[PDB]
Amino acid sequence: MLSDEQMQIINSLVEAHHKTYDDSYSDFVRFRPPVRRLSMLPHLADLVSYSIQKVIGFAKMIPGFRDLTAEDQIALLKSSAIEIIMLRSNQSFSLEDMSWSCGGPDFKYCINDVTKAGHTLELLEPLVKFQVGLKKLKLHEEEHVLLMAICLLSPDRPGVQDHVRIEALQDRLCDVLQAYIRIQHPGGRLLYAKMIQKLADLRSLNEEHSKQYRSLSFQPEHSMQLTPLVLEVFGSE
Amino acid sequence: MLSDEQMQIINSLVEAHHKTYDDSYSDFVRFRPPVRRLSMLPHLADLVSYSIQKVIGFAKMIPGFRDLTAEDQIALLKSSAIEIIMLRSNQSFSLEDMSWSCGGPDFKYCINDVTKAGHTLELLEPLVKFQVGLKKLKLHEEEHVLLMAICLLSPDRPGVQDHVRIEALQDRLCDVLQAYIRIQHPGGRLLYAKMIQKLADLRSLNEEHSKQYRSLSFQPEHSMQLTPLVLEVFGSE
Amino acid sequence: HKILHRLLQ
Amino acid sequence: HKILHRLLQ
Ligand SMILES: C=C1[C@H](O)CC(=C/C=C2\CCC[C@@]3(C)[C@H]2CCCC[C@H]3[C@H](C)CCCC(C)(C)O)C[C@H]1O
Ligand SMILES: C=C1[C@H](O)CC(=C/C=C2\CCC[C@@]3(C)[C@H]2CCCC[C@H]3[C@H](C)CCCC(C)(C)O)C[C@H]1O
Repeated sequence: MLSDEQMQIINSLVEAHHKTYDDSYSDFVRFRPPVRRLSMLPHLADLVSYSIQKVIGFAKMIPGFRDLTAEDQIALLKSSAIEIIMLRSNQSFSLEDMSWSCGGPDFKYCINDVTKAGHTLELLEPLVKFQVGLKKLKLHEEEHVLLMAICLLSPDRPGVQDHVRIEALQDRLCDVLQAYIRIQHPGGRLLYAKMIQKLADLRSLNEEHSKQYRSLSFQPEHSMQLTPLVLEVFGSE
Repeated sequence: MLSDEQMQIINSLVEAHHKTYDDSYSDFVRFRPPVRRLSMLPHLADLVSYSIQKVIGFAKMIPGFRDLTAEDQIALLKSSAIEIIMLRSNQSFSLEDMSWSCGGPDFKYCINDVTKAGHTLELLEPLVKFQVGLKKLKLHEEEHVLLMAICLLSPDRPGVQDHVRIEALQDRLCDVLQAYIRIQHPGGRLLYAKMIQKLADLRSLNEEHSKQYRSLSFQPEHSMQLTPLVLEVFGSE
Repeated sequence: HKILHRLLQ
Repeated sequence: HKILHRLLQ
């Protein structure tokens, strides 16, 4: 069975996720509206920028993160922002229509929409396959929330300094994950290995996005559609 | 009477203004919506950012501008952007309600709205007085359009290099302005002097804004509400 | 990363 | 001022 510290970590992650994710997608009415040339780029850039804010709120509540140096926190966030977002967006992905359905016709992001944000099929093909692969896993909230924090606490990212300390933190979320699945998830003899496989997929999706984002950011007519936060997090400083 | 070159300059400015100003305020539906803490800041920053794009389209069509060096064009635009915008916004100012009325309840920008964009009364007091002062002048389109280009072509701005060449260009819009008023504006024996007085007012409003904008830009929680264009044009690079 | 900084309090 | 540059064509 699980230990006190191991369930404290679980209670904390679940609570943080609930404080930083909105199943109603209310604040989407505050974004630059969608348009369907790169019509969808302003709305989706607003979506990402918003998500980065929520990821930072999540990250600040992961046990041990707040005690890293500010550089290591930035290093981890710059490298893992897009992955955590790809991770949390699974909560809105629908298998019926292969789209993210954040509400009604306007906020129903299908494949043609994502291409009108300046991204090609080379990103879209494995991203969707990753989503339905993730959706089929039927994760519990604890596993989902643990996967996000495990991904964020990866020490194999550029710019990290204290990679033994954050490997320590990562090495222990994985313990909580393995213990949770064994005690509390029936029929999950294979689930942990499959979740760790998704982390590898995300590394690949990360590189494909940042490659296409480099192309957007180098074209001022498109980079001006971005937000300061986006440009800061995804920039090269 | 007016000369061929002097009316060519008039035809060009009037046409450029018509190509870069929309009396329907259609594209306002594309901005981040208004909210009424600095609630109004995202929508108004989107408004300014849009206006900067239209000012650049105007400026490119002023005779002689396109032949300045790219540095001088940038120098002129960075220093005079807010003034030209304060100038063009008079076309939407209403004396009945002392507000800019770009359409219906949402895009009716009154005094309380501008304060919810992080600007104090020290800017708002003389800006409104400038607007009704400008409104009472009852300018013809030619004078309005000429005032904008005269203001933009001021050589008394930081960063300009070829200040004799642009003083030459400015010194001749003023000629077209004086000639237009004499030949074609009845009862305007005093109008030119009064218009040149407005240029001085704008210098003062310019400094009051950029002083309050420096305060916004130094607070990252507010500067992140700005657009890249805004931050580029109003930045210190 | 000053925005990030302020967001990281 | 690269954005401005591109806008100034
Ligand atoms: C709150 C929620 C909800 O679950 C909805 C949610 C969905 C996330 C999606 C689906 C739509 C497409 C994007 C945004 C994608 C997440 C990231 C991959 C691709 C995205 C796009 C192409 C970025 C282009 C903008 C730049 C310039 C940054 O490349 C985000 C999440 O945080
Ligand atoms: C198309 C048109 C239409 O006539 C409408 C029109 C109105 C212009 C106004 C009235 C509303 C307030 C602002 C935008 C003001 C013009 C500039 C002075 C104050 C503005 C505000 C406080 C900026 C705050 C944002 C930063 C961070 C840049 O300080 C702009 C014009 O281009």
